[PDB]
Amino acid sequence: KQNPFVSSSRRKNRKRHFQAPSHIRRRLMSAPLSKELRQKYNVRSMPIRRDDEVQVIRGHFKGNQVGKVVQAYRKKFVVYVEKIQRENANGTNVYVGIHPSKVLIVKLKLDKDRKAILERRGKGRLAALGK
Amino acid sequence: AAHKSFRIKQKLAKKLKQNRSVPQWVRLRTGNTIRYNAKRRHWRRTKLKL
Amino acid sequence: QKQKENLRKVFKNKKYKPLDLRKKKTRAIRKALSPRDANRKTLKEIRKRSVFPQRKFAVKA
Amino acid sequence: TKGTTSFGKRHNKTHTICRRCGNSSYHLQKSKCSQCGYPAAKTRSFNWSRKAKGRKAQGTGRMRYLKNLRRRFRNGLREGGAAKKKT
Amino acid sequence: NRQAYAVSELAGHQTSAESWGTGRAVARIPRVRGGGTHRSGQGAFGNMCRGGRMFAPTKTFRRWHRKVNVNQRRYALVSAIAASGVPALVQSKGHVIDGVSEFPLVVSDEVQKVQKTKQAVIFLRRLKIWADIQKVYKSQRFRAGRGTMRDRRRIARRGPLVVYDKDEGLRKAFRNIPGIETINVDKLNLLKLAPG
Amino acid sequence: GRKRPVPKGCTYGKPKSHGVNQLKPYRGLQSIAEERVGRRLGGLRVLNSYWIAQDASYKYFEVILIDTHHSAIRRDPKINWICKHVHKHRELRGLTSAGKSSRGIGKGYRYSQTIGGSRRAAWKRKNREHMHRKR
RNA sequence: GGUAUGCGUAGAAGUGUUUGGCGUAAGCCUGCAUGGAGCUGCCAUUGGUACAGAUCUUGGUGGAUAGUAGCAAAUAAUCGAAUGAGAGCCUUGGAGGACUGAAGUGGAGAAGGGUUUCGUGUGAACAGUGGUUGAUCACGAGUUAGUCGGUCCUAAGUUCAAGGCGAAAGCGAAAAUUUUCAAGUAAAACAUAAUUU
RNA sequence: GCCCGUAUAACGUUAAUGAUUACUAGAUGAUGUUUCCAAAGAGUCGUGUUGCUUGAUAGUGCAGCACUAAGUGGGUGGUAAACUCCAUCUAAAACUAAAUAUAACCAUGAGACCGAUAGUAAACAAGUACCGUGAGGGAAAGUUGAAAAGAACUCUGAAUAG
RNA sequence: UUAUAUACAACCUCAACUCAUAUGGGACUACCCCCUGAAUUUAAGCAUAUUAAUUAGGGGAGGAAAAGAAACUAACAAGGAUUUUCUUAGUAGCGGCGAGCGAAAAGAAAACAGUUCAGCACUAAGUCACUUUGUCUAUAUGGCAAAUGUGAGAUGCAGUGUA
RNA sequence: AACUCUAAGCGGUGGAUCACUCGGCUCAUGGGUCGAUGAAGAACGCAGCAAACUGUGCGUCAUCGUGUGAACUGCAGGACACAUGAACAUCGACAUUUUGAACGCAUAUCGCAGUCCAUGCUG
RNA sequence: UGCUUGGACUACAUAUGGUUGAGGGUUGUA
Repeated sequence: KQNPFVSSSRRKNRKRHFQAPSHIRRRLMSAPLSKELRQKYNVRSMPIRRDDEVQVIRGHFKGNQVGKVVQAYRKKFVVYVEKIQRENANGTNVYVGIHPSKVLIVKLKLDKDRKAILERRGKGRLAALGK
Repeated sequence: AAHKSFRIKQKLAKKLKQNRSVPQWVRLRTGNTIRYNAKRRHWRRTKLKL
Repeated sequence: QKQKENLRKVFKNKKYKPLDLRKKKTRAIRKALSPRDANRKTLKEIRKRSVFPQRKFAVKA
Repeated sequence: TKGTTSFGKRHNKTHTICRRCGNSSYHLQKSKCSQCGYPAAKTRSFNWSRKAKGRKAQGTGRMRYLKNLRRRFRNGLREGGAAKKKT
Repeated sequence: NRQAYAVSELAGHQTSAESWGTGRAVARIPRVRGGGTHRSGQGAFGNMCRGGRMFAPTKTFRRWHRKVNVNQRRYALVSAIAASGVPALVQSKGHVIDGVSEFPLVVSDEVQKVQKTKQAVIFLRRLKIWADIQKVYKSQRFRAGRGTMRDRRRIARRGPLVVYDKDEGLRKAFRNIPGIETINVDKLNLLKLAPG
Repeated sequence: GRKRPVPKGCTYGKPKSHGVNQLKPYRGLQSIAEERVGRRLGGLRVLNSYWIAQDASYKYFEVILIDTHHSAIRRDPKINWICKHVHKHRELRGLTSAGKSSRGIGKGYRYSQTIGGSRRAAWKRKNREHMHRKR
């Protein structure tokens, strides 16, 4: 658009999203926070975590549910939820994957590191409210 | 046979230890393209010579 | 590491340095005229850089 | 004389594996590697087999130190300095 | 601004066909050499084949730009200015104008100093053409081809133009509305004015 | 002279190309006699040359080599010019006394090709067609 | 590139068609049935632009035959028992007929093969017929040395120290000329002594 | 406006602009005038002549051979030869960042390009399966749906099956 | 110091060293550099021409390479280092005067940067490099003196001086 | 009903059409990076269940520091030694079997040495 | 001493010193 050093080509901007590396995915598996949580810290977006709480909004079930997560299958661009299950005819269920950009965060774990990411996101939007 | 040499004893393990089939679970990766092998040696339909 | 780090402190303060401890950088700037030693300007070229210096003016009306 | 009556009389190996090679090319008797040049001190290459060069060219596999060089000189050949924690 | 494109002057001719040929009632096209490997012959080297060169292809010096004249250019510029006004045929090539108050419209020079363009659609909404550019948001679409792999996704009908005399913030302000593509006076490049 | 290496009854192709037993080389001996130092001596550069004498079975020159990394010669900067990397082995690349003169170098109009860089880098310069951006 | 407030998961491209129609004709328009994500009309331009053909390239597939051609050299196999979903075999083990004839279809060695040798387990291609065993796979093990031998010696010969020549690579080469180009030798001053090409 | 991004920009690290201080190294001119000395590249120039080669022709240069230089000289002035001059340069010594070349190698974007019989020989476990002993020749093969939810269990056969 | 009868000291050519201490063949190649130099083709055939001072050609470099500070031009109301582009120009001549080849100062544009050697007179080797011992520090084949410890250096080192 | 002729339905061999493309080639701006301290290419040895491609070198699918800040995953099993870093990428630390330009004489032979200390047994 | 087990070593062309030098080469002091 203005700076020539970022492309737009269809191979090129799928080059660096499918076959991007295996820690940059956590920079890409983000989900929207809850609307009430947009006032405690007033930041839009955050990446999900492997033992946090996230909520379906736009999937098969449309969502009214609290739920934890077993793991973040970062090859498969996806995140499980420990109530969405479906069995085979054999009687064995798994967690049908639901991508981060269709789900909603309600509760994080605020550890020592995970608090420090909030303050890094703290003033950065608020600095852009000055102009 | 029977008067080989210490290349052709060690060369002949590598053209022996490569004569298994597919690893017998690894067709459950992501994007499994491996049905059965490319280098797969019989010994009368395929020669060695290199 | 301490088997390495003890060597290079006691192999300080010599010339004819250990081979495996001699700054493995490149090829095309090791063996060609070291840069403290390849700016050694000559006498009849440091007298024409003494008394008529570059003066930072603007020749304009 | 050449139909099939010479296919049982061709057993003696007359092209063994050479040292810095892997491709059977050393002609035992004349002691000369064919694809390269074992007793010659030069990878005998040519400017008319463009396709074959694409198998013995700079960048056909390992390139151990060459790969390292690319990165080292991109940082500025910074050596002996080690990093520090970020502040 | 045509770019270059070519098939790379080798291609097909990584080869050594020479003609195991005529006759054993397989055709004349020269034939790939030794084999064991589904390449004896199976035919390189000849433009009706599988792998062989396609017909004598684009040697990448062509008359690939074209050169114009100095007088016909501005004669085509002055025959675009005079297609701004006489406002009949600028309704008959799109651009619905049923609220604009002057043709050819000339605005006050105060509006060169607008800052945030949300305050500048207010300028256009108070020039009765914001419902015109609402035609453009309809017609953004997808290219017919083969647009959608070589990145040219699609476009829409370029809407209104606004010449600024001397820039203040406008070129950095207007650029976001789909269609408005502005200009300094002293350039007046052609095909921003009269597209196609 | 120099006899052309084809065996025993000479070249095929054309009668523009038969004659052997009088064919003459191009680079003079005073620039061959520095290749026959520069490769047998793997260590040193080449500076100039001068003849001494001549008799019928050799002409035979001298070579004034220069050392390259005697730790004196880095700090001797009136002859510092030759131990940059681009001047080493100046017997092949033709920038000794005779090897300069061998390739046809000066200016002007007894030398007018060679002018396009070196020598017959003329005869890749002038046949270089400029199919423009805008003709 | 311009354009039609262009249709598009309330079915867009091609695919069929015993729905219907327009042209002189190339070609469209249209209905139904698949199908699952993108497409055309006017007017400016234009590129590697429409195929029955080239003893045309490549990939399916016919008739003959999809059961015809022929699987005919090496004397020649046989009843009964197994087991097997199922046996002219091979797969066995019971008989007992004849071959190979000791310059064998027999026992072990070379070159070349490269895991075939062995047990265990077996479904389909593999064994120009079958298949319960196989030189196929599956799955396991399996090659021990002071004396056997490579290793030392040298044979025709590779021309393979730098005397030489060649623009360089290198030389379809009895390199016999190359300060000492000596292996040295328990040795002695004062090139250790006649010695080694 | 779901998400990174992209937009102006802030954050941060490294250089990069050195006022001064120190140490080290050197320097008085140009200026006109005439007094005294103005030294200059030696088998090379150049002619003959042979042989490639040139736009170069009674010669372009580059070469092997024979020759063998002069000091107010040597070349050079596109017709050879003296002969009169004139003009302009001073042979055989030596170095320098630039504006120029880039199918390489390394990170980078771009469009009137191709859509798996096309495009690099290969979109993928293509210089691999593979044949020739060799030099080397080199093909075939991309695209289940949103999710693997891959078809439990029952019946039949000895089974994959149905 | 040599009837070829001894020492020692130099010199001169010249060795040998598991001495010290250090430099180089190689990989790639598009571009570049000095090399060697062919052929179908065109002339309706072909032999000088052409393909071409060209593909292998391989020995050499680099982020530049070579050139470059004129033994040039031009002959004019003069110009003035080297390289690439536009034009000079498909014109001048070379040509089986066949096919076909083929430049050039001069005109304008980018960039611009000029100067050490040799050799009179330059007029106390006033030179240079190792060594060891410290100064000063630094991943320096390093900066200051010294013993003036060597040796190189008059068969000439240095300063000033150059078409 | 056999059979042969002909349309369509329908099943069947087939992979063409159209769509889709973690790729190709072309276009152009950027930067100097090639070894005697061991390059380039190969041979092998690799790991829990592993042939490859890719990664490496007895520290062998990764490696000190660094950065960012919780996983790779078919599965078992270890982690959560995030909180004093998962796993990545960066990458300066250290490492670099085997062979080349073979820096021992030397290769269809893992063969023959030679010097010197160290380290075990002769003794 | 000899064995086996580690290491370091031990190319050639070659430049400037270092050491020991070789010469009816050239003199000099005897």
